[PDB]
Amino acid sequence: VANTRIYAAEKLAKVKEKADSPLYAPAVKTLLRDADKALKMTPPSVMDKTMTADSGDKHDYMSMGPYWWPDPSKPDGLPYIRKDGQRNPELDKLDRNKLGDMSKAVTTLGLAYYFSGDEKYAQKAVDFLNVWFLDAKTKMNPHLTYGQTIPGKNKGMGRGAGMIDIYSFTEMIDAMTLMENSKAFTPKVKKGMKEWFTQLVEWMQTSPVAAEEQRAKNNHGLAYDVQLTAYALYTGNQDLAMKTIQEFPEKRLFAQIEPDGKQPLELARTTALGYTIFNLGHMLDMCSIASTLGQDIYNATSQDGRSITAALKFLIPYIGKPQSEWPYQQIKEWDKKQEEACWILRRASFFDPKAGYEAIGAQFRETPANKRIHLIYSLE
Ligand code: NA
Repeated sequence: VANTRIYAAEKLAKVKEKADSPLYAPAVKTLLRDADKALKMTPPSVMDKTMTADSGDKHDYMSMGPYWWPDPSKPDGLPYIRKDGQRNPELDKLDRNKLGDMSKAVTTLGLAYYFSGDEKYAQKAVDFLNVWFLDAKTKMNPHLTYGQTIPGKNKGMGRGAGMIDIYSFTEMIDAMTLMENSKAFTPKVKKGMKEWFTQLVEWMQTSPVAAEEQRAKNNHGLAYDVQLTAYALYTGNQDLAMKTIQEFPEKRLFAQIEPDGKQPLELARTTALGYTIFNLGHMLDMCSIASTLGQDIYNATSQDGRSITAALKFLIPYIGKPQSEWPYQQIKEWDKKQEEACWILRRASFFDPKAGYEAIGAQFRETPANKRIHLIYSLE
């Protein structure tokens, strides 16, 4: 059983034993196909962008606030203006999509190595990690001072919101763990990766840009805690992880969930169903991490009934009901988010099996048998 924090380690180990069973074989085959596609990809880096942040160092990560667009009423489009839920394709010019491609590839490859034992996949993953994190010529500095810059705003600086850009590192770390016994993922590679994340954690605890994210009242602030906890554990700082976990119900859950389960700061968005689910999934990621340390975040309940269960119970009636009945905005991705909701229910069922959540999810889910999520959130 591997030391995973986001992924349920014992379940995953059983799915691996049963990789060739009829239940898992289609998904394993698709996973190895995805890994074969990743073998073809040239590892990107923060050096690929044409622009450089206002530090003048190309090795600094730079991205753009995704919902910020040129203002047609202004001569040069500046300053940009916000269109909540509408992603400006200009963001592709900077580092965000390269980081995404890298993180997804390493995750795919590490999972492929875990399930198959084929060393080629771990060797490619280590190539991505060298290029992105460790090689002097191409590496990303371990900070997000210039995360989610916005043209014409914030005096060229990034902002706390940029922290969300790296949220997938929570999962990537589990994929690295899963590859540690590969030949390619050496003690030197491991040390380099732990040193990078140690520096990132130092920056997260000191920087004023990171502090902006820590103070955030919505999904950003909840996600900050999850990332801090996961990176603390990866770097051996169990005490910081424990502290962040113990403070999480009062700081995040009871602040952001109303007694009827509503998450008002998410429901006010143009993608209110999407953000309700985004935050619930991050809550469940914290529950998963916390469970590995014997901390029961899932059942944490305030005196007035705020809890993850309340938040789930708000959502459930809308699953399988048409958009007409959802009294908030959801400007895109309705069917996609309905499907995601069904997998929220699978994940919740791990913590509260008697609630009948999987039966509800199974009633409305149309997820093909070969999708990776069947492997990661199995019923083992
Ligand atoms: Na190794």
